[PDB]
Amino acid sequence: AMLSFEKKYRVRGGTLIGGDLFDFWVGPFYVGIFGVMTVFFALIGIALIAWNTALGPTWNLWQISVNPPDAKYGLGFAPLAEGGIWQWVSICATGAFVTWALREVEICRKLGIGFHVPFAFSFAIFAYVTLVVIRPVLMGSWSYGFPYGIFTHLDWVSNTGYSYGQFHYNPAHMIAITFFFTTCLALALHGGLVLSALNPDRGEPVKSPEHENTVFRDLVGYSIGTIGIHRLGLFLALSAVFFSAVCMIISGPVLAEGGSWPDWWNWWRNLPIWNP
Amino acid sequence: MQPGAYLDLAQVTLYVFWIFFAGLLFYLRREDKREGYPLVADAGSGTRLAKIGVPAPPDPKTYLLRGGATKTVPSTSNDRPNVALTPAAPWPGAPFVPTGNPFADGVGPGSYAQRADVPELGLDNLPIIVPLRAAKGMFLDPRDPNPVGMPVVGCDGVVGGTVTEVWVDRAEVLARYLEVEVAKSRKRVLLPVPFALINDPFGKVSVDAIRGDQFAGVPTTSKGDQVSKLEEDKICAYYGAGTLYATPLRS
Amino acid sequence: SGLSEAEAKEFHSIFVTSFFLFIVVAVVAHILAWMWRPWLPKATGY
Amino acid sequence: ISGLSEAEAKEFHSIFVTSFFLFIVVAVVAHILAWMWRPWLPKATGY
Amino acid sequence: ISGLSEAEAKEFHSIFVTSFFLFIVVAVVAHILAWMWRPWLPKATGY
Amino acid sequence: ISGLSEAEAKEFHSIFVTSFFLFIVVAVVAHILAWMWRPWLPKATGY
Amino acid sequence: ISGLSEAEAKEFHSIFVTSFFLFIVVAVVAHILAWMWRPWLPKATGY
Amino acid sequence: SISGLSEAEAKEFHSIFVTSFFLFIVVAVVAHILAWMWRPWLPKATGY
Amino acid sequence: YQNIFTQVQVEGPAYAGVPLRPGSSPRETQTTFNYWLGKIGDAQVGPVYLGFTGVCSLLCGFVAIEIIGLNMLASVDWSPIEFLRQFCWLALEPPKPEYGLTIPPLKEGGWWLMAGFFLTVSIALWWVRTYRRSRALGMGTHVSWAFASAILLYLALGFIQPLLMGSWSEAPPFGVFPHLDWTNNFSIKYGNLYYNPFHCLSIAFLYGSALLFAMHGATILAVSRYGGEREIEQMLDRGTALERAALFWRWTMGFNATAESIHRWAWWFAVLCPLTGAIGIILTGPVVDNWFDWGVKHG
Amino acid sequence: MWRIWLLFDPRRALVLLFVFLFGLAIIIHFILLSTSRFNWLDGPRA
Amino acid sequence: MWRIWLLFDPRRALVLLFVFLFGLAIIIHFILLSTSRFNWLDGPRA
Amino acid sequence: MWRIWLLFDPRRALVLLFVFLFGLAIIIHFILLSTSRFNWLDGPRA
Amino acid sequence: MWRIWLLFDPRRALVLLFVFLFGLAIIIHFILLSTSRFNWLDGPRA
Amino acid sequence: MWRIWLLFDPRRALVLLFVFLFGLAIIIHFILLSTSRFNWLDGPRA
Amino acid sequence: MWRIWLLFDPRRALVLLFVFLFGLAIIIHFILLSTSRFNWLDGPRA
Ligand code: BCL
Ligand code: BCL
Ligand SMILES: CC[C@H]1c2cc3[nH]c4c(c3C)C(=O)[C@H](C(=O)OC)c4c3nc(cc4[nH]c(cc(n2)[C@@H]1C)c(C(C)=O)c4C)[C@@H](C)[C@@H]3CCC(=O)OC/C=C(\C)CCC[C@@H](C)CCC[C@@H](C)CCCC(C)C
Ligand SMILES: CCCCCCCCCCCCO[C@@H]1O[C@H](CO)[C@@H](O[C@H]2O[C@H](CO)[C@@H](O)[C@H](O)[C@H]2O)[C@H](O)[C@H]1O
Ligand SMILES: CCCCCCCCCCCCO[C@@H]1O[C@H](CO)[C@@H](O[C@H]2O[C@H](CO)[C@@H](O)[C@H](O)[C@H]2O)[C@H](O)[C@H]1O
Ligand SMILES: [Fe+3]
Repeated sequence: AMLSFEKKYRVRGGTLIGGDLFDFWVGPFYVGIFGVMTVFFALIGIALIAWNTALGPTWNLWQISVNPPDAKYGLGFAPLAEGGIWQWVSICATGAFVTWALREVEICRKLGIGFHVPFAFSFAIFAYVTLVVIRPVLMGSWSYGFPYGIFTHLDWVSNTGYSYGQFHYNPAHMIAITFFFTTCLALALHGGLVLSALNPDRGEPVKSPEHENTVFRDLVGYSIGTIGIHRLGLFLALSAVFFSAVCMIISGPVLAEGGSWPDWWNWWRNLPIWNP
Repeated sequence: MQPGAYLDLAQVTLYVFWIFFAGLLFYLRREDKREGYPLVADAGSGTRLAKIGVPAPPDPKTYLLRGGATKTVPSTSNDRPNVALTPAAPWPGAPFVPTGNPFADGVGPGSYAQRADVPELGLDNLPIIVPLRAAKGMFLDPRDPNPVGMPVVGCDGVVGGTVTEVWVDRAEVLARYLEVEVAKSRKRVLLPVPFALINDPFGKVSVDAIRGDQFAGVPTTSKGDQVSKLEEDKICAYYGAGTLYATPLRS
Repeated sequence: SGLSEAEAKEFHSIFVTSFFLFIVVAVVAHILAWMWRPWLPKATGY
Repeated sequence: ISGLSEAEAKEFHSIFVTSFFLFIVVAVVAHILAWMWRPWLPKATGY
Repeated sequence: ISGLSEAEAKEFHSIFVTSFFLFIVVAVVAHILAWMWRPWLPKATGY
Repeated sequence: ISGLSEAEAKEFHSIFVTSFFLFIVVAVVAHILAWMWRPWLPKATGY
Repeated sequence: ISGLSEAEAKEFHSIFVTSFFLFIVVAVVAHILAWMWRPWLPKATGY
Repeated sequence: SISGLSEAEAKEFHSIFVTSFFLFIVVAVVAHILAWMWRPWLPKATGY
Repeated sequence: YQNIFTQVQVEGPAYAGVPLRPGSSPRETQTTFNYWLGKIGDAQVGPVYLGFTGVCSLLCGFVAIEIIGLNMLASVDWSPIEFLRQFCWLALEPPKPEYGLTIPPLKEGGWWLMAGFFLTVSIALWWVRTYRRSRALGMGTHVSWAFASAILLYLALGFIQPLLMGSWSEAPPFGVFPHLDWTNNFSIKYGNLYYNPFHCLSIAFLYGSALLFAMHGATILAVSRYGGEREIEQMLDRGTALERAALFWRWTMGFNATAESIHRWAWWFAVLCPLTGAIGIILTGPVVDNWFDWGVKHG
Repeated sequence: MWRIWLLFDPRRALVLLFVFLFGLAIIIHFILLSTSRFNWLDGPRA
Repeated sequence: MWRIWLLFDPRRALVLLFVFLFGLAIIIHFILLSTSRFNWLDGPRA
Repeated sequence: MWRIWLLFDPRRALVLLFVFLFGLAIIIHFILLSTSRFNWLDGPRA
Repeated sequence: MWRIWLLFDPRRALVLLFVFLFGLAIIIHFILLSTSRFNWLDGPRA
Repeated sequence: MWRIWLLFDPRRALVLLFVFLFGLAIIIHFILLSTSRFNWLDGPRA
Repeated sequence: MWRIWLLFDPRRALVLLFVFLFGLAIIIHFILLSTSRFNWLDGPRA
């Protein structure tokens, strides 16, 4: 079915590949060629995860884990029962994410709007690819990718962080955390501001963007405006993710694996301004 | 439960949260259904009973406006339900084909909503989108280029007209529209700033959505120094139609 | 964007003529620096 | 360009040069006195 | 340009330089006292 | 021009100076008392 | 004349001085009592 | 900075405020008498 | 072209703002225009209304900051050189464990306690200021209740969990790297905070707020050519921009929000991040002392 | 002294007075309850 | 003397003065209460 | 010297002067209290 | 010489000068305080 | 005349010059004060 | 004669270039100080 206003927009055309073969909707969802491909990749991946779990000890959802290959295989294809399932789930996942971004591009073209959403999703895709492809390749073996498990990839994060002393002292990581915390702050501020203007105090009319500008001024000191806030939010989230990716690229390929991020900062303490 | 029991305060708190969060997701998904409902059933579906979904849409919400006025959402009068479209195939989910001219019909990327035919009044009960000749005290800040005077050119390289005036938003100092004296019919049409490259690439401002002659067909505003919400959607929709239906033979 | 055109051409014409003299004074500095301590030793040493 | 003209920058730059020169000369006096207190730039043997 | 004409400019500058000089001379007597309490600038081996 | 008169500035200045001066005399009594409780500025060897 | 009249100024100032003085007297009594409970300002060797 | 009426409320407001402040102070004084009968404070320099 | 920057920026008079209810004071009159601010957003830099609560909030906060800074200067023998050298490593450390919840000596956590008291009073006064600035314009208080969640996490970190543990020594220090080390040692001392479920939920809601604000910013910039950034007007009178946004998300993932309910989603994700965080912190130590053991007990 | 009510708004003065008094009472009760001599619940330590 | 009120608002200066005095009093009481000599509640430590 | 007030509005000037003087007094009291010789509370150490 | 003030606002230039001078005085005093020889409180060390 | 003042308003291209000169003088004094030879306060170590 | 500064406003680009040049000179000087052979202060170690 359609929203009460949707029929105007469900027009033909705007696809990238395939013509009108897949130019249709299934309920709410637009399909396109990339929608078929995305469901294909997602389902092959989920079935490989289920099979890897069937080979494993437990079905416990928290303990399910698809582990990367042993370091003995380096950057080569591992046997399916000794890490190859991880590589194939990774290929299926990157395929799913890419075809999902492309389906979003097709929807953008069909609606006649900008491509900001697929572009922004490409940043999360890039962070994932950094984690499972770029960083283990730079470090020489697929064993550096994280295991696909709800609580085993947390163990991977813990071990990876503690292998560099304390990961908090990673500078790009500090920048990324600052960006994430500011993104959460700005999301709360923006949501609350719009909800305050739309749902005012009792007996009050719905407030205007001028009131929003005034209260934003009184809080943050100045005003960015209705388009500035969405720009700033996009920028904050994207830069958080980009600096997370940089953070991961510089630890292991650049700073040695058994290195120390706390000790890297001694370059400042050891400046000739104050060292001797 | 007791120190040795399998049940403990942490997981009880977690299940309390799971209940609260399921309730909150239901509430949020319910708030999401204040526009666009009930659903329009497609081909091969019985239309006797309404399609709504598992969180049913809430009761219509009533907003109070400044001048004692009142707006109840959903805005069902904005839907434009029946338009100039025909199904490209009899099965459900098939796309539609514009029967006529999608620039005039307002279909596809060229669709608009039946908004109120009245301008936005902002705060001092005056239209906020006005020509600079009507908003005294504001100025284009010559730090950036000045659009006025530059003749606007289509997408196929044909000059469409000349930029005559810059329309700005009050209380949010921002240029929203360029007024364009059309080529040779003595008519002024609006051009949304995001649909124009006002940079002076060579000498002029360029719009790649429609071609040069199509500037004659841009929906004109009824007044001269104020534009209504309906005309705003109509103009932005005329320009959005070109993103799919113009492609001005530039191959 | 940026600025006007003749502005840009004079910006280049002054930018390069300051960059050149900066390199000149850097070179005359390195000369007597090397006089004080010659760098770039051989695998033998200094 | 910002919001000034050549009316001021014709000799504003002149007084800037005079002040900068007074700075440089008093600084070289300071350096001479500092060298008299302690010379720097030793030779690889030491001081 | 600041919202000041020439007359107040010069007389303000006169007050500025005179109070600046009074500040300098009291700082100088302060340094004389501080030196009498403890001289700085030792020789190459110390005090 | 500080949105303020000239003789009014005379008056405010007179009151400011007398307040400043009573402050400084209270502070001087304070420092005499503090020195009598505990002197500072020791010798190079200590107290 | 920023805000207040001239008679209200005198009246407010009178009440202000009386209240400030009463506060100071109460505080002085409090400090006499506090000293009688614990003297501060020890000798340089402690209490 | 006048704000509110003058001796149309200020005097009766001051009357009510003073009597309430006084009731508060009296209750507090009784509370402190009882607290000193329970536990004295202000010990000697060596403790209690 | 896309709306990451403004091509043509118009400039006009300074806006004094909406008149307030008869319960406030005359605001400042700075109202200056910065060019780059207008490049990325709006250009006005005022006028900041600073009333009683704002001024007392800044006074208490700067008392706390002065205490912290003077303690970091004293801990380094007042050397500004050594202060610049060691700055990120300096901190006003919390009280020692031997003192419990008493007022310890100044050099053993008394200064920390006073700085924490004054910082808490500053933050509560700033919260009251947000509440009044919203309700003095007739608006809702959603921003204030979003701020209250961050305040609840901050109180749990510095006050509530130290209370329930019976010792101020549990609380963070006032320093950059030292408070990072406190975070690390807190995770290490109480098992492994990855097995705190409310920690997992707080991370879920932080990632989700980043995801949601990327999605929403990108969506509004994508339909900004149709007037999408005027969200209040698009909610009161739905235009084609918000229709296109709703349709993008409905065709992408099967469901969409409205112009107002998307901001409810945003508010609730951003608020649930520190709410679940505060719960997970209050549970860590008074209730659960080893989170990995708890996770093994469950999964 | 009643003249103070020409300066202060009685409403906001009264709300500030109440919040202030309650905060002071809470602070003092907490300080006493954290000490050993004046803890009236479970009494002294040791 | 009394003319300090022709330019300063009593409603403003007076409330700022009261806030300042209470903050200073709290700080002093806290400093005394942290020391062992001037603690009046569990007075001397050790 | 009175002309200093012809361009400095006595309100801002005097309020920031008071803030600065109080800040300096606090800093000096804190420094003295940190030293062991001039610690008028708790006396000298050892 | 004197022409400066036509370009710099004294209301701001003088404030910045005073903040800078106070900051420099504080820095120098603290540097002396950190030394063992020029410390005038607690005097020398060891 | 030099039109770098035309690109850079001396109202800001002179306060930045001064903050930079101050930073540089501070850095050089700190460097000298950290050396054992050029320290003029507790001058030579060892 | 090259004219291309139309994307980077020469003020921002130039101030960033200058801060980079200054940072670079600082880096090189500090590296030289860190060495033993090229240390014009405190001379060569051991
Ligand atoms: C030695 C310790 C003694 C003791 C010695 C004393 C002494 C001495 C005194 C008191 C006094 C009081 N004691 Mg006692 N008291 C003790 C034990 C207690 C216990 C207890 C559970 O054991 C309680 C509840 C109390 C309570 C009280 C109050 C009746 C009174 C404090 C006045 C006040 O709060 O002003 C507050 C006044 C108001 C008007 C506040 C009004 C409420 C405002 C509006 C709150 C604002 C909103 C608020 C912040 C919202 C909170 C929401 C939260 C999020 C939940 N005492 C122990 C046994 N007690 C004092 C007294 O009697 O004064 C008359 C007093 O002098
Ligand atoms: C080794 C470190 C541990 C770890 C130890 C902790 C500890 C301890 C905590 C967290 C907390 C969090 N962790 Mg963790 N965390 C780990 C790994 C992660 C990873 C990861 C990828 O591995 C991520 C994404 C996170 C993310 C998170 C957040 C979801 C959560 C912080 C919520 C928040 O928004 O605070 C931001 C908001 C605040 C900090 C409060 C707001 C502050 C106030 C309101 C503002 C005052 C400003 C003031 C006025 C300014 C002037 C002050 C003066 C200058 C001093 N952690 C590992 C396992 N983590 C916090 C939490 O809630 O978890 C339950 C927490 O306490
Ligand atoms: C939804 C949860 C998120 C959130 C929300 C949130 N924060 C908020 C608000 C909201 C809704 C406000 O309304 C309020 C505000 O005014 O925002 C502009 C605020 C605020 N959150 C702030 C900070 C802040 N929020 C943080 C986190 C979060 N805030 C969460 C992620 C953090 C982190 C991650 O550490 C910080 C540091 C302030 C900007 C402001 C509250 C200001 C305040 O209480 O001021 C008290 C006054 C003083 C202490 C005096 C000195 C003031 C200056 C020191 C201000 C400096 C601000 C900032 C640059 C500090 C950064 C850290 C420093 C160590 C450098
Ligand atoms: C029509 C389609 C035809 C498809 C043809 C297939 C082409 C071959 C696909 C590329 C496969 C290369 O496969 C893999 O490549 C890497 C990248 O260098 C090789 O090289 C790697 O060797 C070792 C591990 O083996 C790593 O530690 C090392 O860092 C890397 O050089 C691997 O040893 C090899 O196993
Ligand atoms: C502002 C936020 C809301 C207001 C504060 C919220 C909490 C209010 C109620 C606090 C109740 C006191 O809570 C109670 O604290 C005491 C001491 O403080 C703890 O008592 C114990 O804690 C631990 C237990 O190992 C030890 O330090 C010690 O044996 C003892 O102090 C209790 O375990 C806790 O239950
Ligand atoms: Fe928004």
